[PDB]
Amino acid sequence: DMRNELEEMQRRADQLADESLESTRRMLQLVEESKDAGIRTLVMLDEQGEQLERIEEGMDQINKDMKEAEKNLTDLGK
Amino acid sequence: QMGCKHVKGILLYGPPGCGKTLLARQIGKMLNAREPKVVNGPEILNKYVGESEANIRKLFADAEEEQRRLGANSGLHIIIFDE
Ligand SMILES: Nc1ncnc2c1ncn2[C@@H]1O[C@H](COP(=O)(O)OP(=O)(O)OP(=O)(O)O)[C@@H](O)[C@H]1O
Repeated sequence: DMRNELEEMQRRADQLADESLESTRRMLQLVEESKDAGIRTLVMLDEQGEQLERIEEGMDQINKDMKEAEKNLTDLGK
Repeated sequence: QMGCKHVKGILLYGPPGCGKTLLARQIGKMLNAREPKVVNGPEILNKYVGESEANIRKLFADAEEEQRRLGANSGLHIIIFDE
């Protein structure tokens, strides 16, 4: 009558982490810095676009003025 | 000069209700040192793998650090294992 039976106990392997808290924090800090740099680039790019738009009008005005002056001088000369 | 090594463990036993816990707590009160660390026995076991050993080593971490810091002129640390 040496017929034995058993029961079982369970253990849980550690969840997936303990490497997600050293590279993670550095990743977040770098992401924040990149976000700030992107915001600054946004602002600078908008300012540059405004300045180019401003330049356009003066360019067109000088072109028109020179063309009209040349035509007038030619007309009077002949 | 003699250079003998001190004792580092005591085992109290006897029938129930004879003063073991009372004697231990009174001895703890007598000594002037860091507040003695008390373990209740079944409180070390954890379901995650490897955490029981970490819990055990957390008991001796402070004593080892103090012994390293001061050397042979360090204080005495008392540990009580109930049950
Ligand atoms: N020698 C004693 N003098 C005074 N009180 C005592 C003495 N021995 C036991 N007692 C009283 O017995 C009670 C319980 O004693 P204690 O807690 O030491 O039991 P124990 O030895 O730890 O028992 P167990 O085996 O259940 O852990 C306390 O109220 C304590 O005052």
